[PDB]
Amino acid sequence: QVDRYTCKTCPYDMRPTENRTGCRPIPIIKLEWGSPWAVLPLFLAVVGIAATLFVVITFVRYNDTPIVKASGRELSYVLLAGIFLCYATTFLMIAEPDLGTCSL
Amino acid sequence: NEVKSVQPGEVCCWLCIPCQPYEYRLDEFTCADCGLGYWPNASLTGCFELPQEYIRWGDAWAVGPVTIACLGALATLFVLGVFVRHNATPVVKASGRELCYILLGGVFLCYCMTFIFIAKPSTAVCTLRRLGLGTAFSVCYSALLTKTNRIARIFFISPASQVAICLALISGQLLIVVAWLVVEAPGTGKETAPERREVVTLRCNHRDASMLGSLAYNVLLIALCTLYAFKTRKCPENFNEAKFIGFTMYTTCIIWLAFLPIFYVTSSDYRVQTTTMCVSVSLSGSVVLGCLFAPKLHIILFQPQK
Amino acid sequence: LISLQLLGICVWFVVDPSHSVVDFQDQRTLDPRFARGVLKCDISDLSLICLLGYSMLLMVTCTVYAIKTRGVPETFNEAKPIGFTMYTTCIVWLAFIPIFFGTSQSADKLYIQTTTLTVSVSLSASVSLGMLYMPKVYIILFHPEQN
Ligand SMILES: O=C(Nc1cc(Cl)cc(Cl)c1)[C@H]1CCCC[C@H]1C(=O)O
Repeated sequence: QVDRYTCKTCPYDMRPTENRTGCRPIPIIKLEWGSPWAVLPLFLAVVGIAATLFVVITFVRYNDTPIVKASGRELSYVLLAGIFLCYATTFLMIAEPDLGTCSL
Repeated sequence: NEVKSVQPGEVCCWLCIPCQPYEYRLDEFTCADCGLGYWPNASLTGCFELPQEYIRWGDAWAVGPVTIACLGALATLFVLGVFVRHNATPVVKASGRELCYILLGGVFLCYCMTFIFIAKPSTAVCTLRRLGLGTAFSVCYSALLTKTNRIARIFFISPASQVAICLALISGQLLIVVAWLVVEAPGTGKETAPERREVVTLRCNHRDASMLGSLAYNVLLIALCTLYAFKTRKCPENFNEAKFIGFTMYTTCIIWLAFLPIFYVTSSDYRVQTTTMCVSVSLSGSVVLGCLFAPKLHIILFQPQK
Repeated sequence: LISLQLLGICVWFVVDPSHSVVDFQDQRTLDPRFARGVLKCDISDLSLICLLGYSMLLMVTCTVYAIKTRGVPETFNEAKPIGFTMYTTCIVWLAFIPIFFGTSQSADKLYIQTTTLTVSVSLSASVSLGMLYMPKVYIILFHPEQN
């Protein structure tokens, strides 16, 4: 501390500096989108969303050929929308924790 | 537990300060300390050795791997016994004997590798680990590569020539592990860190993540065996034993692709790394067995007329 | 079959207040001056384990019924792709367990958990989407095999 006569810890969340500056703010790390550590989930999620939308629009425009019949139709659309949501979970995780994001 | 802090000063009046809890008392006026991995004497009269820690035979982190290893070893013993004393059928006799018994031998060696792994690591058990964790996979994937090479050729071939192919593929891994043992001497396993003198382990002294190099050859084996298992998917052999080989190769590749990074990341912690080693070896053996010999075993037990 | 899950999450939404906090900064000893707090979105791991165990049991039932569907003929049978998906998902959701729980002793860059989750999830999805629908689009878009 700046205490000349009896030195003491700076509190939690507030870094020291044994110089004239006094204690200082601790750096706070977030999973910001600019991080190289988030580009892998970003890329995987975006390619998964693209694939899911492609399969959705393929069934939607081929909704009558016997192989989409064999796929069970709308139960398969429920499955594939579930995959879409499971992908969007990744987009939701990398965002700032905030309050609503942690709930979702 | 305390030393007289010095101040010659005006008069010989001392202060008292307790030593660093890992620093003992060899002089009344100054503490003393010894190397990392060590500890102070109770009366602080010298250096003392903290007792070595390792994954023990009966601890909670080895019970699971040892159980899966023993169950798989017994299953492999049963499989080989059936394939030996009930081999008269063409499903085994015309697609087996010692060739494709190499598969069962490799599976048995893989299963016993978990037994080998959870033991006293300071001694030559390091050498056994370094040789075997490679050779056990080498046997299985080399014999699988021999099978898929033959099927691709029919898609020289002879029983002794198939044995020679397997032996040469094995000798490659044997030579690479011999070269590694030349690079790094085995044994002398112990170490700790600046952090503590209160936590010590007998982790093997071979450099961390080096054994992946020994596994590189195995990876190459997979990288070939999958490819040929692809190219030979159209040919129905005895009970169409091709689709099964492709299934086995895909499952083994799936296991490997996650197992390698898992080891590399978990190398920070010895417990999880060793448990992962045992679980991955057991899983590879189990998937090889239940993807290749499971259909043949079903045919020769539940359809004996074939 | 989703009801028990829904109940589940609501139960967590009354058992766990779902509050975010700046992590108390023992991720590194603050004495070495360059110490960090990773602002962890504090969701208890027990809820994650419970939800994933529910999905594991659900997929075990899926595998059981896929095995029982062995005798289904022609295009209505997809037991083998389903089994492949289940094997891949089990391997994924096991390779997840040691990094997220075991490696988490490594205090440095604890947010490797986040990726270890997200990547794993989007891989499992990339399997269920792939091995179940790519061998179903490849025809409709390439092969006019059927009327
Ligand atoms: O796994 C995590 N979050 C989480 C995500 C989902 Cl989708 C579900 C649940 Cl139960 C938890 C990590 C990464 C985010 C903050 C810190 C850590 C945590 O354990 O909360």
